[PDB]
Amino acid sequence: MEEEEVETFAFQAEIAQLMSLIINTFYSNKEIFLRELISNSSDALDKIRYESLTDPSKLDSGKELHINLIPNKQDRTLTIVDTGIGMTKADLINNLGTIAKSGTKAFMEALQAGADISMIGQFGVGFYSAYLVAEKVTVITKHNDDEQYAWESSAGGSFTVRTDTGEPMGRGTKVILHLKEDQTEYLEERRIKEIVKKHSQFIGYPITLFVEK
Ligand SMILES: Cc1cc(C)c2cc1C(=O)NCCCNC(=O)CCSc1cc-2nc(N)n1
Repeated sequence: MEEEEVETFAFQAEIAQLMSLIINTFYSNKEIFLRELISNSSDALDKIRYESLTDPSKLDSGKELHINLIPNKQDRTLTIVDTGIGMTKADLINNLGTIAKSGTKAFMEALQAGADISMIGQFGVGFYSAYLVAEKVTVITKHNDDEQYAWESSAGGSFTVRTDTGEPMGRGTKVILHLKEDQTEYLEERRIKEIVKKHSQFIGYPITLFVEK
């Protein structure tokens, strides 16, 4: 019998409250979740690109800088993969739930005052827009300085971190969105193309879309 170690964490209370606002409030422009995730991937790709200017050995783990979009109707998942800088275990725990960075409180309060969801990325909490369309999010990441980890949350105030048992990545991050039953439009080629063309036209890395037969 295989034994796997899991670490469970509570979201920092303001992040939990922001997540509750995103999950329990209707917002009309939900499609921006994809812009936010592609933006995070592009930022991660910039970090490894700029670091590689003085240290080419940082690309030993992979020299291609790109993004893949993978919908899967059977699993009801939309996956965004990049070959960006990735996150170490510390980065993952620090940035994906235990610390409310400046932006979290300001945006949470802006949403409580009736603001739209559109500017979420400006407040540095764009990742959490995944919860407009997903009931569960899994983040797989690999940084040069560490092992491959899997973060996962179905909201409800908690998340888990474990060393990943899935397919290997040389370096980068994979965000797997387990879509809500009424948000399956985001598995459609036409809808994904619409959103990429509307919101991510100027992304400086190539995006490959895998279209299901
Ligand atoms: C909340 C959050 C969630 C994810 C999944 C990423 C970044 C952040 C974030 O706001 N980090 C704030 C810190 C700045 N971002 C980084 O340093 C990138 C680490 S790699 C990376 C990180 C993320 N997503 C991808 N695709 N690659």
